[PDB]
Amino acid sequence: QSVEESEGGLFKPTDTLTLTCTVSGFSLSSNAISWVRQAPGKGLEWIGFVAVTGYSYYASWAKSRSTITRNTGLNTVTLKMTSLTAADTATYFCARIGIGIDFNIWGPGTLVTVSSAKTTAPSVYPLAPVCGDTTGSSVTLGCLVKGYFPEPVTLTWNSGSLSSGVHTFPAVLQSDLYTLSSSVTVTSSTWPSQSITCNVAHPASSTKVDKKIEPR
Amino acid sequence: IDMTQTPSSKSVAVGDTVTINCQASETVYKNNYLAWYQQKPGQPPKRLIYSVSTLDSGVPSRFSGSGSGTQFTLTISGVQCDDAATYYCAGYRTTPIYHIRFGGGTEVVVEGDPVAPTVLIFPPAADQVATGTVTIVCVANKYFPDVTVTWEVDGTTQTTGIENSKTPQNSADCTYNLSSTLTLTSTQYNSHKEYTCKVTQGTTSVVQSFNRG
Amino acid sequence: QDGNEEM
Repeated sequence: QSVEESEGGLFKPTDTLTLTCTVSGFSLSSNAISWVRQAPGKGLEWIGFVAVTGYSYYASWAKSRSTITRNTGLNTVTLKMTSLTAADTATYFCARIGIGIDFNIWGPGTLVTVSSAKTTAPSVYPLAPVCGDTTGSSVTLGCLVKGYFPEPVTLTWNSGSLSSGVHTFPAVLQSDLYTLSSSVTVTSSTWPSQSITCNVAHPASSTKVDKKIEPR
Repeated sequence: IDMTQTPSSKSVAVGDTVTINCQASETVYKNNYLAWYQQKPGQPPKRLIYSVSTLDSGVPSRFSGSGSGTQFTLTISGVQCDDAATYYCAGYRTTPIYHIRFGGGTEVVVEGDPVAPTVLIFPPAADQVATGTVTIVCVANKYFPDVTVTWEVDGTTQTTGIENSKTPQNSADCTYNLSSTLTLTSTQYNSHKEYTCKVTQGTTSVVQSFNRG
Repeated sequence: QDGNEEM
């Protein structure tokens, strides 16, 4: 059994948020589905749920703007929230929350950003070691993903065939733009003999960048 | 209802016992509709305990829950690096209207073996400078406890244009990794020679530099 | 939590 939130993304203030939760492998008609949100770096906030009866109940702060509906035939539960503001920026989860019952399942979440700022594709730069450097038993290379909006980006190395020794750091927000870096560490004899490329994708702008890391 | 979780954060050593308290402003449903969730960054919360004390499937036995009505406790007996996370209580109340309420969370930092960082610095890619700004990257790898990063340009400490990003704790050894960026105009970058990242852990500092050109 | 309990 699983649940999955539909795509969130970037919304302007005063827009309406509409998310779908699609249920698999269990019966929606007899399972209550909640919507829970989490602002970046903050705590979990229950928005409301549709009961096993098909009727919905809401946190008092959410009642005036929020509608939760279920469609048992389509196995969906829909969250509509009107009158968005920056305060509604969050990851939104749907879940069958098991507080006093055995069944509990949570979706992966989807990021909702509410901002007047514009979608911006990232600039991607290689991070190679210092010019001429031959110091160490291993070498760390990097990929700098600068100036994008909204989150997220995806970053792989060698199309995913380089997955060991990777650290992707959390993005930092400044002036409505994000910057992220990722590093990969390999042995001194691996690079630059072997080709190493970072693959960045920014879904919101339908852009991708491939950057092979070359010695300076 | 209100759900008041205490403490909001705690640092604990491997093997210690952690105690987290949750106080509801009214009784939860049937006095035992209270669950505990564990959340690591970028993941949905994972249920550990439900109905006050029932362990979820596969949850280690070092997690136990107790309480009733309005007062509840999560205990982690023998905390491990894999337990570094934020913990939430979650309660259900039917009156006057059905609702679920989460506590504010408890961030648990786990103290593993101390390890000093290794430091790498990355000069800007050659194609950055034409954009009018450059970003220099410093990485502090595999360390515990926390570090501070200082940037120096031609021997003078920088205070502006610096952003830091720290990874979650390693689930095996509790260590962090950190990325620090220094951002300058292209004119500033091309007007100075020595770029230095200094990573300080207590009373040890580890420094890596490079010269432009 | 089913949203139908006799409270």
